[PDB]
Amino acid sequence: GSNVADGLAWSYYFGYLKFVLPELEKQIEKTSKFRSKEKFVKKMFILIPSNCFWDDKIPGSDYDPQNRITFEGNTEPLEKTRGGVFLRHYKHSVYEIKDGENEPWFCIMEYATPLLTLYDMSVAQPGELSREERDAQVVVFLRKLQDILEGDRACQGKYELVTFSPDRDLADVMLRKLKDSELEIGG
Amino acid sequence: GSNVADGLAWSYYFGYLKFVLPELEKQIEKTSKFRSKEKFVKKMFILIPSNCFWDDKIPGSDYDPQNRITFEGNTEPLEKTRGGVFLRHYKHSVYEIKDGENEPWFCIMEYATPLLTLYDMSVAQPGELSREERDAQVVVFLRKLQDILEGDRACQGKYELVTFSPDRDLADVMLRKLKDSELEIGG
Ligand SMILES: Nc1nc2c(ncn2[C@@H]2O[C@@H]3COP(=O)(O)O[C@H]4[C@@H](O)[C@H](n5cnc6c(N)ncnc65)O[C@@H]4COP(=O)(O)O[C@H]3[C@H]2O)c(=O)[nH]1
Repeated sequence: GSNVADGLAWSYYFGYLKFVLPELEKQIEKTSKFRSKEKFVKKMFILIPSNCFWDDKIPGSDYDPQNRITFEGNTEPLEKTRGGVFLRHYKHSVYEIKDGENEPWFCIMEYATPLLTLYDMSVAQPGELSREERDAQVVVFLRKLQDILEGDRACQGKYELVTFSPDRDLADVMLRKLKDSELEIGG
Repeated sequence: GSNVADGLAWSYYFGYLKFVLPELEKQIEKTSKFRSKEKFVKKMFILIPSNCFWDDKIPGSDYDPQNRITFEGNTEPLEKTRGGVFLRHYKHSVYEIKDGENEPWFCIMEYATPLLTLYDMSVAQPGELSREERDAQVVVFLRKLQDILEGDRACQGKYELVTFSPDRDLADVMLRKLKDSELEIGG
């Protein structure tokens, strides 16, 4: 078949999210600065740009036109062993998002790395994956990943999928989502 | 769909094989011992056990009942940047395979790591992937990976796919494949 996104969503889960999402809050809390910080939503915000593409660095990128996103630091790495072929250490980037004159938020943001395969495929093998087929596979990927994560009780409340057009301001998008998150002061 | 193997094969290529296979021989040649060694076939032997499962360490495992396989060392790591979400260093394991009283072979062997996802899926989500459906997906994975690698001229002659039942002796299998490889003395 040509439905690559199904396999991409399942391996993204079993090769990564299944074991980092339940532990993310605990990993974050290993750092005193992160324990001390309020307005630090502890969910992984998984970024899904509709064009499967991004600038390697989020702060100041085309998705951050107002330069309101700042890299703060990394979480304490988690150790995980599977198959012994190659070793795996997992860590995440914490960002600060300005909220006007108020206290800025901290959050975890990461592009959905399987989108790289959709992008690479559309550029190197256009006969296998047209631009339009890639657009559709992003949606398949999104809906399958949703089904997978919603079926795992250990992942509940630990992530948020963020879909956006490359024309949108990620700082504005994230700010709205952070304000809408369940986390309250002292939570 | 439920055809996860297609996506597994494509991301295995774009996320890994596409850039390690063309460079493998050159990476190997960075180590004097490996330059000096004869009977060192430079292809990556990609191991595809039909049950999608393996002991983390190949030497002395259930696939090596005669203990003829020995870990020799790792290749010099390759640097590759993609997406900036997480950093990537790639290296491979070199093994010695005994050939009776003759000079033993050196080779590169690696289990096909996407099989871990097929296995994990069959165990954690049997309703999604039955044992019998998993068996079939291994074959789909194999044939799709074959199509992908054979379509890339830069990968030609750089790999060999090795399929086998868990009852077979991997040392015996590898020995025949090494002898059948194109490499000649001084090559
Ligand atoms: N033997 C070997 N196999 C590798 C290596 N790197 C990747 N692979 C294999 O290709 C598959 C796709 O790699 P990807 O990096 O493009 O997608 C990755 C990546 O999109 C995501 N992921 C894994 N670790 C991540 C991380 N630390 N950060 C962000 N995303 C991550 O999970 C996906 C699937 O991981 P995986 O281990 O199950 O499958 C790999 C794996 O089977 C490697 O270095 N050695």
